[PDB]
Amino acid sequence: TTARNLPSGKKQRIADLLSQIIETLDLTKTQYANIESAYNGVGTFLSEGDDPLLQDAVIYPQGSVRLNTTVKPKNEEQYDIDLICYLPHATQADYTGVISAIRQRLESHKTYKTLLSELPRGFRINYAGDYHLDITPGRDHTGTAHPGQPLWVVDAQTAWKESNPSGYAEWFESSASVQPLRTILVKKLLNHIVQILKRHRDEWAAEQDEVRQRCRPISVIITTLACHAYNHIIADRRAYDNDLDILLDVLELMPDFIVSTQGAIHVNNPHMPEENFAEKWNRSEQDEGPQRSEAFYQWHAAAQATFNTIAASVGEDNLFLSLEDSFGKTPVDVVRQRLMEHMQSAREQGSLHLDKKTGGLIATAGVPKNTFY
Amino acid sequence: VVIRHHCKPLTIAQQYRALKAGGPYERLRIIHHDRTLLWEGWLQPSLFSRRYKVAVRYSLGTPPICVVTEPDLFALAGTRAIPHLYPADKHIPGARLCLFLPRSQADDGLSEWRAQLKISDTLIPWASLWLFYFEQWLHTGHWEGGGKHPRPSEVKN
Ligand SMILES: Nc1nc2c(ncn2[C@@H]2O[C@H](COP(=O)(O)OP(=O)(O)OP(=O)(O)O)[C@@H](O)[C@H]2O)c(=O)[nH]1
Repeated sequence: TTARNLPSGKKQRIADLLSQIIETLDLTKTQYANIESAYNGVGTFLSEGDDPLLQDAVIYPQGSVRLNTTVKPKNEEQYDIDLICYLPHATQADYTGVISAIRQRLESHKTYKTLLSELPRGFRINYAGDYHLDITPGRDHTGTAHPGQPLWVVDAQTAWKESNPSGYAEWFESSASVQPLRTILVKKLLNHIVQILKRHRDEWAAEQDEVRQRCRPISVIITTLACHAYNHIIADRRAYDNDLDILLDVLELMPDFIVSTQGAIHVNNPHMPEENFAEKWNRSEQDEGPQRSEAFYQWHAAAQATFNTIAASVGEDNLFLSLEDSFGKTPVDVVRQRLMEHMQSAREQGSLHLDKKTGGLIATAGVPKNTFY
Repeated sequence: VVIRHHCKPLTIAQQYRALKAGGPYERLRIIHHDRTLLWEGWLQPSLFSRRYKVAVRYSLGTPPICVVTEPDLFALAGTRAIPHLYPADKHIPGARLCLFLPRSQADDGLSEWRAQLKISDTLIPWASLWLFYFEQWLHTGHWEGGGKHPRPSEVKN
């Protein structure tokens, strides 16, 4: 049984289970307010620096926390936040002075000494079992015509690489608000279909070996490719009855829209086409570039093959046997235990009805209570 | 329910006409010289669960008997003991199901199944409610839902 020959009710019920898992596994808004007041406190502690390179230092967020695509990781209690500090008086300066300046500015505060571990992309102020804070120091790029955000970042190898976070993020925030056409049936959608493909990736690494555990696909090259696949669906003006064929067609155009040109794989930015987000794909020491083109396509085959295994199961005991292998053992047990504390409450409230022609019980003609023995 | 005692136990014909208003039925006979009603059909618990065939037999003065005929339930029980079963019938095969607390265990005199209520409103949603807890007995090894009392001596028969 295939997932495209199913009716719409089973398909959108499967997609409702996927969105219920993603709405469980994400980051809540009270924690967002605590993270926001915490990193604004780090930014005001940077702005009172006596060094002249540290003056006019401002911090805006980047990564998944700007696009609302944050997912709790596998076997990890704590989330991860990443940020960029932009310094206009450090444009003349080198990277070692700004690294020692940010390091001394968080060396002045003693709680930021007792809550610190280092990382090569920037200093990490980890906390006690709640979340992490990351930062990255960067200059401004002068001499280029751009729609927005000209910037260099600190890299450990070449000592000044390039990025362009906020124009790429506003490109996502302009494409994400557009809703496609729907047929007549007789947190946005692109923000959610990225997030279920990240959750499928963690349980995919529970069975693969240790060479494919390094070679699982990195999370920003999955982010930009489905943004490419969503622009073509809007430009084609097609309509969709379901919300699982917006996940299956986007995954189908996901290998066709990564464009290799003159032998080098280019998944770039629309605002700044210089730096390569698939430069990780492109390197060919010990044939590692064919290894992350093989292991992306193996996950592309297994994110269509396990969507036929949920459609091949009969029994409600085998529905949660198959969805145990998609999400892990623990988060399917929270969704299952909610589903018959609603059903045990439906016997006492009388909300549980049963149509005889379809046969199936529906939980929102009242059944009497205390039926078993 | 505090109900009047003016309503009598009702005969074969009133639940004979009542069973045709709901659901698809294969055959609905009357046998043993206008005594025993018989119903079988296709009953599904939910959208993704299995296909079941139940069987309903009624006589006046006797409680009704529900028994699932297909599938056999012991191969998918995995040869371990299924609880909430009565002693089995000698005439038709299958596993007999329990659906009610009887008259001798109640304190007000009115049983959970009464003779005033008709057949199709109550006992086939209770059979679908037994089947909705039957396949969630599996994957956890427990009977979460309604449960019997832990009686020290009483057999409930
Ligand atoms: N290589 C690279 N990845 C980035 C950059 N900015 C964001 N990401 C990625 O964004 C992806 C998904 O977002 P998150 O999982 O929330 O990122 P994160 O766990 O907060 O990342 P860290 O704070 O650095 O630990 C991760 O895989 C990051 O690698 C970047 O400038 N370079």
